[PDB]
Amino acid sequence: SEAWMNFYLEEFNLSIPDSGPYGITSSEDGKVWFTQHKANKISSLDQSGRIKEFEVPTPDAKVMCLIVSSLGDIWFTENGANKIGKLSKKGGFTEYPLPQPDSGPYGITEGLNGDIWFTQLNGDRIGKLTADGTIYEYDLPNKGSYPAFITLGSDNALWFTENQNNSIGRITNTGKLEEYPLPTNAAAPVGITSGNDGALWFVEIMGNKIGRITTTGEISEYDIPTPNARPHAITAGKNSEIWFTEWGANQIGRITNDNTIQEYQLQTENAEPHGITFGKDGSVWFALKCKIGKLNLN
Repeated sequence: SEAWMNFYLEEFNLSIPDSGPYGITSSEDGKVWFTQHKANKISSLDQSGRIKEFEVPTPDAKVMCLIVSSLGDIWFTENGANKIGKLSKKGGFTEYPLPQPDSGPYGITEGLNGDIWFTQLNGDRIGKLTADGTIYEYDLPNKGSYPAFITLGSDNALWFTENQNNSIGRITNTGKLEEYPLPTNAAAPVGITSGNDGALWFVEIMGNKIGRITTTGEISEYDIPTPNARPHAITAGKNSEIWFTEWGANQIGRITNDNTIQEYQLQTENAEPHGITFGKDGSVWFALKCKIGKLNLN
């Protein structure tokens, strides 16, 4: 029984045909949440297929990454408007303007004690937004680093990709920063996630590899079978498994328990998958160019 026989795809069409679905994440209540950067919405998709749209208060906000916090709030970056957004578990918005202009907030994740961490792609700095709404910032030593995705590592430090510095950054709550150069030149890391193995897993969009970096900084790589796949986002699945989107190949990738990569070919024309998440029931969800996609295994 080969893997290609053992999957099936579903799609969920959206209210308007060109809303820019980008980021996607999963909630513990079973809902999938996503950003729509052209429509300027945050939307949920529930277990019965019902969609609820929320209008981002700031126009032309270019909403990018999002997460569901441990309190059930939806936090997101307003890349175009220089703000962090919050949609409360109750359903009201709060927005937090950044202290320096044109920062380009991008990646977002929850840290400890309710702290919300984010990258500033054009700012070349990392931010922390605390319970009382104070923002603290930390400069990267190189300008044009382009810090992209960010995630909470198994060591409780914040790990992020530096797309153009070709490195993985690690920052602690004390502000102590370390950077780990990638072994592949101009690899251009984008997505990062924490694996169930306790390591950080990332994509190299130009390197055409999946990277793994331990919390002590040891890097290993996996060659993506399809050339020019342009991998974008990445998430842990069940056990040691890892799932990722191939924006350039219209494919979903998977590293299985036997440590080999399986690729799944999507049917949607111009699928161009970006964000990816793993549902509580083992569904693999992803943001396509114009709609939401779902992959299930048998």
